[PDB]
Amino acid sequence: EVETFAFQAEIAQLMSLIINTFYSNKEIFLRELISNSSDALDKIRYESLTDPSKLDSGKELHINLIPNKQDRTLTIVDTGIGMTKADLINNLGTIAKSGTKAFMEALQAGADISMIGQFGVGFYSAYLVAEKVTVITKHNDDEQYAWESSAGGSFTVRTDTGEPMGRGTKVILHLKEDQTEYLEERRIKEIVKKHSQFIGYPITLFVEK
Ligand SMILES: CC(C)NCCCn1c(Cc2cc3c(cc2I)OCO3)nc2c(N)nc(F)nc21
Repeated sequence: EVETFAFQAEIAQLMSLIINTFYSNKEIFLRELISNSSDALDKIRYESLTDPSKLDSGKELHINLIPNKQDRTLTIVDTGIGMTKADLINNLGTIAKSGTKAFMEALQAGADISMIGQFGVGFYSAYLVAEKVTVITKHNDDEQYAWESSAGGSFTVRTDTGEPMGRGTKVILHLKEDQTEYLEERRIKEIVKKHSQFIGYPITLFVEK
């Protein structure tokens, strides 16, 4: 049962801008995704302080970076708070609409794509290097979902019957043919050290094979 939705015009426009604008500093996508994971981890930790049972789905708070050359994917995994179906289909888009407007106005004023995170829409920077993005997420008290989009103005959502993850989010980046450098251990280590060296959670970079 796969449902297809249309991105709001503003988000579709943002994605097209990210995909079409000539901008060489693409590596910043990783920092934005790790930052999103860190925020999600901060939230579940905060909520667990008043309701310890929210960690029954997993006490470990961390981030895993998993590259796979055979599938040509780079997956950013976290055990943060996770997203509900409502987040994926309506709420995150509602919030992203205003962030997108501010970002594009900032761009015409002289800002550049690397500052996308200051507008709450850094997630979409994933399209700087991925032709398709698959997001698997599980929030307590909601089912595990699989969100997916190759841009083009639409995305899909389905209940994920794959391997249960407990709680958290996995952003699976199906890399563009000319962006496989982000599957190399050397490259990922360099980027994490450069832009995400102070994240307050363990970041484990898995090795290939
Ligand atoms: C309340 C706050 C935590 N929401 C953050 C924005 C959504 N967000 C995002 C950013 C985001 C993710 C999307 C998305 C829109 C956005 I913005 O479309 C489907 O996947 N990343 C995560 C993440 N790793 N974990 C959790 F819990 N939330 C994610």
